[PDB]
Amino acid sequence: EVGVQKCKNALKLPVLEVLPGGGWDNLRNVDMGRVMELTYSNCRTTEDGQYIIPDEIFTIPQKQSNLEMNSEILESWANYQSSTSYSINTELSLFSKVNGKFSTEFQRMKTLQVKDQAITTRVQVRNLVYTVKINPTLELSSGFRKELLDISDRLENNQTRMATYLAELLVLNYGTHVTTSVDAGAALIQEDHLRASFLQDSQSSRSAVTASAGLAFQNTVNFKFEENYTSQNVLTKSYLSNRTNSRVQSIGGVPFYPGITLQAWQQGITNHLVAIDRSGLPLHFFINPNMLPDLPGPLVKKVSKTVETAVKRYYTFNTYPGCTDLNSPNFNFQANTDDGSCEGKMTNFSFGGVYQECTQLSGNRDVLLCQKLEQKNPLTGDFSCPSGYSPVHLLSQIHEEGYNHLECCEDVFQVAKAEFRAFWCVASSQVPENSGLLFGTNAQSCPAGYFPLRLFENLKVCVSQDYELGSRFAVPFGGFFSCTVGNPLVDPAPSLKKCPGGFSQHPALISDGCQVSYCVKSGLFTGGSLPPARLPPFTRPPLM
Amino acid sequence: EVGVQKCKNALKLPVLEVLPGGGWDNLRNVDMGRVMELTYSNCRTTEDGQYIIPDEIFTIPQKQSNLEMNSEILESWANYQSSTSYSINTELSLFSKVNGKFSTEFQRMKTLQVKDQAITTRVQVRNLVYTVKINPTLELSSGFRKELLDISDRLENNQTRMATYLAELLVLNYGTHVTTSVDAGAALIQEDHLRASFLQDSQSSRSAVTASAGLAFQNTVNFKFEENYTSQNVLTKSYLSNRTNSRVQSIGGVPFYPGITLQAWQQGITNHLVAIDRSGLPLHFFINPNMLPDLPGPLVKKVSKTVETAVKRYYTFNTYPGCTDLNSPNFNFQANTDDGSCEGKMTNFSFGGVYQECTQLSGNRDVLLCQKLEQKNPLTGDFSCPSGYSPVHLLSQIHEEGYNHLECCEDVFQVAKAEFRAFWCVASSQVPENSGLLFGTNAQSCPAGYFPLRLFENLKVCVSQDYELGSRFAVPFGGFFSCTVGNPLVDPAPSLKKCPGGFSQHPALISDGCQVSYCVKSGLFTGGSLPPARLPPFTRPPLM
Amino acid sequence: EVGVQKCKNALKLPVLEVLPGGGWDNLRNVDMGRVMELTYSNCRTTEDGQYIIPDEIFTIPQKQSNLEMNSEILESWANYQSSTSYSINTELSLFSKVNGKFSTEFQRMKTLQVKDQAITTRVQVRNLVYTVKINPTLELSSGFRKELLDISDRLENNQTRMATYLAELLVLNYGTHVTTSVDAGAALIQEDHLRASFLQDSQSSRSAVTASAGLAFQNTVNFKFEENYTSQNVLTKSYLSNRTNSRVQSIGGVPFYPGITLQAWQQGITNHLVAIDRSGLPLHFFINPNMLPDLPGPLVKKVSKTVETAVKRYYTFNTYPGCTDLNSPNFNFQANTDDGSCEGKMTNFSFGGVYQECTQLSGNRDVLLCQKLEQKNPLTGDFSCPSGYSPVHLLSQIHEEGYNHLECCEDVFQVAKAEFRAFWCVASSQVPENSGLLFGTNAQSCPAGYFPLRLFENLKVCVSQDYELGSRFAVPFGGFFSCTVGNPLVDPAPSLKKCPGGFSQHPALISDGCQVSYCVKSGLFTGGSLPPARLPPFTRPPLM
Ligand SMILES: *[C@@H]1O[C@H](CO)[C@@H](O[C@@H]2O[C@H](CO)[C@@H](O)[C@H](O)[C@H]2NC(C)=O)[C@H](O)[C@H]1NC(C)=O
Ligand SMILES: *[C@@H]1O[C@H](CO)[C@@H](O[C@@H]2O[C@H](CO)[C@@H](O)[C@H](O)[C@H]2NC(C)=O)[C@H](O)[C@H]1NC(C)=O
Ligand SMILES: *[C@@H]1O[C@H](CO)[C@@H](O[C@@H]2O[C@H](CO)[C@@H](O)[C@H](O)[C@H]2NC(C)=O)[C@H](O)[C@H]1NC(C)=O
Ligand SMILES: *[C@@H]1O[C@H](CO)[C@@H](O[C@@H]2O[C@H](CO)[C@@H](O)[C@H](O)[C@H]2NC(C)=O)[C@H](O)[C@H]1NC(C)=O
Ligand SMILES: *[C@@H]1O[C@H](CO)[C@@H](O[C@@H]2O[C@H](CO)[C@@H](O)[C@H](O)[C@H]2NC(C)=O)[C@H](O)[C@H]1NC(C)=O
Ligand SMILES: *[C@@H]1O[C@H](CO)[C@@H](O[C@@H]2O[C@H](CO)[C@@H](O)[C@H](O)[C@H]2NC(C)=O)[C@H](O)[C@H]1NC(C)=O
Repeated sequence: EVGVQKCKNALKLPVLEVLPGGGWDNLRNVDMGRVMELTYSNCRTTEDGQYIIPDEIFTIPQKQSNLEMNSEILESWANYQSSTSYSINTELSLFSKVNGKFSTEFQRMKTLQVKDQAITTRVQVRNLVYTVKINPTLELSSGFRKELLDISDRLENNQTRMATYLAELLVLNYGTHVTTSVDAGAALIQEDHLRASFLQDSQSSRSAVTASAGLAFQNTVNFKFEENYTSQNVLTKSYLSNRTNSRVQSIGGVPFYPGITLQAWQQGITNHLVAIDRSGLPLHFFINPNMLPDLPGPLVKKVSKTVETAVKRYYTFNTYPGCTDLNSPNFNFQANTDDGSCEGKMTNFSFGGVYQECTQLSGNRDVLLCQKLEQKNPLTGDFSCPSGYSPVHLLSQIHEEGYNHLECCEDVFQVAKAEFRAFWCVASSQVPENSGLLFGTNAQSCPAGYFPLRLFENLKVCVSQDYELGSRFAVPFGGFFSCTVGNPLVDPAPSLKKCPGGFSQHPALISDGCQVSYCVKSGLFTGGSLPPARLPPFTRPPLM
Repeated sequence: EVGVQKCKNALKLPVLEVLPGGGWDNLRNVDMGRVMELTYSNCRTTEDGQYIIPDEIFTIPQKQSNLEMNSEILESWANYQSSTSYSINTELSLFSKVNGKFSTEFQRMKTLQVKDQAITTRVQVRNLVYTVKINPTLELSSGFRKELLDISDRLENNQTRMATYLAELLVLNYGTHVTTSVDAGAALIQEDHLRASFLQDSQSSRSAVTASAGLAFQNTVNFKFEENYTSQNVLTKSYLSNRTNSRVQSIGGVPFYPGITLQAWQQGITNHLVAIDRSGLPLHFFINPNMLPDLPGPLVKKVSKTVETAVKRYYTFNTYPGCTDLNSPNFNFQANTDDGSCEGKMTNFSFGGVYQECTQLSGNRDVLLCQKLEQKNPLTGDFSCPSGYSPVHLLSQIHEEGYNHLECCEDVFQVAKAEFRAFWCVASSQVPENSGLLFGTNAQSCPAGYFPLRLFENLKVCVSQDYELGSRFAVPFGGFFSCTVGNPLVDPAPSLKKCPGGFSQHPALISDGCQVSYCVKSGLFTGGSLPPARLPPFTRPPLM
Repeated sequence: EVGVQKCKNALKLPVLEVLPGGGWDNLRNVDMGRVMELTYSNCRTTEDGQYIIPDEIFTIPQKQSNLEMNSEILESWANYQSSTSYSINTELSLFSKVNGKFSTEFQRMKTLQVKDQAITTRVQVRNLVYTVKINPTLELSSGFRKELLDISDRLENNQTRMATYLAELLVLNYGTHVTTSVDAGAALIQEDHLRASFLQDSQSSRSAVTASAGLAFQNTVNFKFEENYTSQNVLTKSYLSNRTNSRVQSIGGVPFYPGITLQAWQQGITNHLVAIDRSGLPLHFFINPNMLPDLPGPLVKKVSKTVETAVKRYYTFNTYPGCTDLNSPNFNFQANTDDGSCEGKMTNFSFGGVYQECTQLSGNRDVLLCQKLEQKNPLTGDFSCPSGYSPVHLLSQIHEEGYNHLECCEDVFQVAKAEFRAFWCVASSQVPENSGLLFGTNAQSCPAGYFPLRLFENLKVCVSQDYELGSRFAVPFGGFFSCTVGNPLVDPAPSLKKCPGGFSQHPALISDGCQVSYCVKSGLFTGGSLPPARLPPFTRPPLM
């Protein structure tokens, strides 16, 4: 045809295999989408005469190299460097303590450092070879344009809750940032871990331990399968006995195997390139009146706002407070950001129960969903909390449902609205251990003897009334907090939204705009593997 | 086609891969943009007959070389040489102590010298090969022309605050200087660090320590993987035991590996060239009536002024005073420029609180934003500071917001204006330790017990009222200073804008024209990594 | 095309890569511009038949060579030889003690000789191969012609201060001299430094120390990487222990590495040539009535005068008097020319202050700039110097500013003029140490306690009133001198323009025609790196 293939039949050259203009998810370092365009218009080459480039980029060669002889120690896993995306993870002073905390590389480092009390160590060979950018005169792609008018067309007829669902679908396909800088090259990076007690017993030889690791790295590369290397004489015997694991990885060129020299690895560095860092801008910056020609003036300033709150919602859902200091008790694993809420003693409390009733405000006739909302108290029954309830609001939203009506041969569809709220009970002033509720396997069910019952259409947290077997798996309760109201149990919403000292928060049942939570000291809820990131959508689409 | 490709099909020669005319960011040594043009008009070569050049440059060959046998010691990290941009970082006697203080190379040298009390050492091989320039008869590019009329078209209709936003967008894409000189070549530079106590114990052998380092550098290059080199006999045993780390880097030719001779490295020096220094002029010099033909006379002299204040604003935001001497107490890390404000004892003070109220000057009806501005005192409440307030001004600006009105089928858009100011409270004359405020993890929240509340729509600095747990994380307060007014607490705005001896300034919440600050002696706010540079824009765009 | 490329397709020969006719900056040995022309008119070759030359030059071959066996000692860094530009740096008996004092080569020699009490030593191999010149029948270039009529067109309508700005723009782009002689060739030059005490202890063996250095230079070239060379037997052991550093550089041919014989270096000397000396004439000599045809008679004699004063102004700005003898106290580093003002004892003085007022001579109405000029005394206030003022003039010039007036739909632009002068105070006859002013980090601010305030719109030199902390960083004041008036404090403008014995001058705030100065004995202002040359422009352009 005519296009990309026309240039390769006239010059006999490869194409550069790394371009900017794509999207970039920021909290998971992975690429998707093409938010810009590139058209192989006429013909172009790099000035060295080795590649074929698109029409609007420009390259400036650097041809650098690096080789270090001493490894370095980066501690304190709450702040780290990713060695493949470093210029893009620190910019703009945004909510950046959560940034980069869900990569494939980060979750393997945190799992290693907490099991055997470890600190890490790395040594690399860089070999930078290029740097490309983009000129500021640019257009959007054909794909990104067709789905950008759609969020404007559903917004010009005044439909809130119908554009925010289309907005959160845009972050899933095109990421949060737009990378406009890259640089090709290779690397050869050899990570290592060491025990914590080894680093402290000989502090004066801190320049002598890392000097051995840089010498041992060149013996793994430059020698063959056997062991004729000279590090096994004096000091590497107290080494090689406190390291837990190590791995050598390479992100460029021919695949690495122990036995090639350093000469032969850098010889075949051409035609195998990848980005080793990048930098860009947020997504709410490329929605400009200069960028979109035909859309009107004061309408594109609202599109740039409604896509900003979606990517701000994506940052505030999957974030977790809690303690992070390793030597203290109640060390809350599965917690990325620090809170400083450690060193707090605990005091027990008491809980009453929960019973739900339906309201049915705007449903006059032909509405049958009120008895689905029903849930009674397992201790008393009807509208009589034992002694402890005092009114909070905690929730207000609408649950809709639609039905097909037969009006006759021809059918018109209509829906009905409602309103719902639940209740809760707690200890009143001072009631002794008698008439106390015991609160609750990797199952859908509670342990034996306990009985669960529904709360909010998908979750189950159990209530039980026994005093011989119920203390086998009982956990003390801390208190709910929510989107607007705060926890009244703290400070013995005028207060803040957290949990008192000695407990740990947990997420539960996000529902249409913001989520609710609870906290409970268990010691067993914290264990397990690390959770993946919670991806959008969040709000279910209204059905017109 | 016809153009660049027409010349290469008739001569069979490469193209020179380094040209002037691009932009150059000055405080981060990196390149972007093409503020000049080059058109491959007819045909040209260099007079040696090895490259193809643009139509308006001229090259003068030099063919130099260098090789030194003794390394040198550059101390005092506040002033340094970058070895890749030296002729451009010292010119014009501008605000140049901040110049070059945010490169990739500089931030790695400062981190090494402060951890282990180090001084550096380098030895290089230069091999200069060319020097190109530009003739003074020149035009602007097509891209730079189209975005230069736009800052004139929005200025001819008298819109201040709408051109300064377009001005600060120009510094982001095209840098602060314009490089018109380069010189191709290579290098081979081997940095090294040494302890501070080693250099002082034998001062008479200062010509003998550096003579060994120059001999050891040629053994790493010219010999193979093993160790048959003759430096391990007499004096290198007291060496190789105080060095912390070292790295060999090369910025030209084939990639470096230990084992090539010095002969084979300089043989393949052709077709791999890069700039190793450069020099240029500021950006407010290439806006001239001779440069732009069609724009009128006394209008281009205003464009050259409004782009000068933007690049002067970019230099004065990211700069930090504070102490820099390493041996003294309160050593303020993360501080580039010196102040001389060390050796000052400290005295505690007391702070009262902060409460905010809205004004609503020009909003008669249909304006609902006044209660968003509300913030009350956590100690007293209404308009009654305890004993200490005395009026300062500290701020005056406008907060705008717009709303879509329905005038009917057809919609016209209009906005509303306002004015705001906050308040503050401090100790009056002499009040004892009773009724004193305790002032405040890498989180959005304060530590436990403390409560934060909003100040200026994005920041939070906490107030707390307790006297048992509040002293766990209390910090003494120093005083605010701002854009126009000064700190009255100094000299125990007629005074200057700084903080008394023993504290350290910090930036906070830049808002529309200049920023405010505070200072607090912590000992823990200074630690951490180095911050990246704060890039423009600064002023949010008005919405017409 | 037809031109340069037509000759190379018929003869298959290279082009000579070094031509005269360009410009030449004299105090910085670097090249720019093409003030003459060369047109490859018909065809030509050198008579040997190896190169292609322009139409109006002529070459006379010499084919010389040199090789010396004994190095030589050049002392006294105030006068030196540059070894690449020697015939052009000594001519015409002009202001030549400042000539060549700002090269890249000179600033590295002065830094080495002052740190370790050193004297230099060199030995070279010359190999001259050609010499070209230009016939006196010649034309100007197309580029230099178009910018030469412009300085005449703005001069024929009687605009002083509008042509001198265009004159100083010509020296920036085309240098001060015009080189019309060169000679191609190579070199191989090996510099060296030695201690000062080694040369004096054995004066009788002065022919024996330099005889060893010439023998050791041929062993570095002609032998391989190892050490099988025979200089390590008798006398080189008391050598190689007082040298500080050495470097081998080469400015022609293939790049140098230790290991090629002297045979192989001179074999590939073809097609790699550069100038190793040159000589020319000043720039005010090529503006002649025979040179420019169309311009009238008595008008070109004024153009030759107004460009002579600009290049004389460029020589007198960046020049510094002061002491230069190394063994004496108050050794003023950063001083190129000698003054002989050493060996002078010192006596303290006292200073009063400075207060400024505006005049507003020719501004009747709509002029608002007078209160910007205001600056009051920090000690007394209004028009009352304490006891010491006596009138001098010291300054007279005009500060202009323009404003856009709305006369209506149509706008005409007009400016307003003024006049300004500052004041100063000093000790009267004999006042004791009471009521004395203490006069003042690499910052914009003074040290702590001190307060700065504005003097002349860009500079700040501080005044302070304290007697406990102010003596921490106090410096004694010497006295101002200026363009026309002299210092009255000397000879205890009828006197000269200098500073009494024991102090050191410094430049400050050049403003529109000539600069002012001051002097202060510090001991700390002299330290630091060497400053670069101050480039033109100097006078800001009037705005018509
Ligand atoms: C445009 O959208 C707004 C909501 O953003 C609608 O305003 C609501 O109007 C109803 C009655 O018409 C009120 O009961 C609601 O309280 C309003 N919402 C709010 C948040 O106050 C408005 O009706 C819509 N207009 C059209 C033509 O659809
Ligand atoms: C972990 O490293 C420590 C060093 O910090 C090792 O402890 C030393 O081992 C040597 C080897 O024989 C002994 O001579 C020392 O007496 C040990 N103690 C100290 C305080 O130096 C330790 O052996 C390593 N761990 C394991 C499992 O080998
Ligand atoms: C041109 O811009 C100036 C501001 O630079 C405008 O001057 C303001 O005019 C209003 C009333 O018209 C005054 O209340 C303001 O105080 C003025 N500004 C200042 C800084 O004094 C001027 O109105 C503009 N003219 C046009 C036609 O838009
Ligand atoms: C750092 O260097 C110093 C030299 O300045 C070393 O100190 C000397 O080391 C030699 C080696 O055996 C001893 O003979 C000397 O007695 C030491 N002291 C002095 C004052 O010369 C020091 O050992 C080095 N640091 C380390 C950790 O080895
Ligand atoms: C030509 O330039 C001269 C200055 O070189 C002008 O002379 C000035 O004339 C004004 C009044 O016309 C006097 O007040 C000044 O004192 C004169 N200058 C000097 C230095 O004495 C002259 O006016 C100019 N002529 C024209 C036609 O522009
Ligand atoms: C600098 O050179 C001087 C010679 O001028 C050296 O001094 C002599 O060194 C020899 C070598 O053993 C001794 O035998 C002599 O006694 C020394 N003195 C004299 C007066 O000749 C000196 O050693 C050199 N500097 C250094 C640091 O070695």
